[PDB]
Amino acid sequence: GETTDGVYRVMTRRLLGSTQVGVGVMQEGVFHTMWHVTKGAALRSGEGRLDPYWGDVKQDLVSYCGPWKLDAAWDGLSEVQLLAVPPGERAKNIQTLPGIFKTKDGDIGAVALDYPAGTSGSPILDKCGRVIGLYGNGVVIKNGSYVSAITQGKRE
Amino acid sequence: DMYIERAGDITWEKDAEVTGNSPRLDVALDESGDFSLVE
Ligand SMILES: O=C(Nc1ccc2c(c1)CNC2)c1cc(Cl)ccc1-n1ccnc1
Repeated sequence: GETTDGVYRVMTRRLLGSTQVGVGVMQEGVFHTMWHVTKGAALRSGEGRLDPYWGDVKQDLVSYCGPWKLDAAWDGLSEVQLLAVPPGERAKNIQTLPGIFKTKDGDIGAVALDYPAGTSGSPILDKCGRVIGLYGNGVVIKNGSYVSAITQGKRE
Repeated sequence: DMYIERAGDITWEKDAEVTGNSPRLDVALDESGDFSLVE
């Protein structure tokens, strides 16, 4: 069905009404989302079907129709935009300066914006509009708010 | 059965709402892809 580049909502009719479980990026004929959104299940796009191609539970990422295409990286200095797509609400860009997740295997950029779980998979962008990662996997801080990593896959 | 619906273009928007802080957090990532705080 629709394969035009852009941001899309991931919906399900299995629960009550139509519920938004996540978000994803269509780029170069490949649909990119977080693993926890679909759990690797097939997706529908109108009459067409999207089948999983690559995925990893630890990275929390999954690609459909082809390999992961997103390879822009946060420069470690500039503000970024979360192109937030919340359930039942219009897509909206939010500009923020990312924090840092310090891990035993290196540092990762992190965005401190609190959105509903159904916003998981919303792309994070650089000043050129390139997707530097997806929002939706992170930690719940002492306050109760969510701080998400800037999760980026690898382009083979 | 899951389905997708278009929500917009991927573009940087000048004069967008600037918010959010930049915390430095010590975290650990387990095999199930779940982050946790290290204190
Ligand atoms: O649940 C969320 N994210 C998630 C879920 C399941 C899994 C993972 C991440 C990675 N391994 C499996 C979540 C996402 C957002 Cl955007 C805001 C809050 C969230 N949240 C986490 C706790 N309570 C709420």
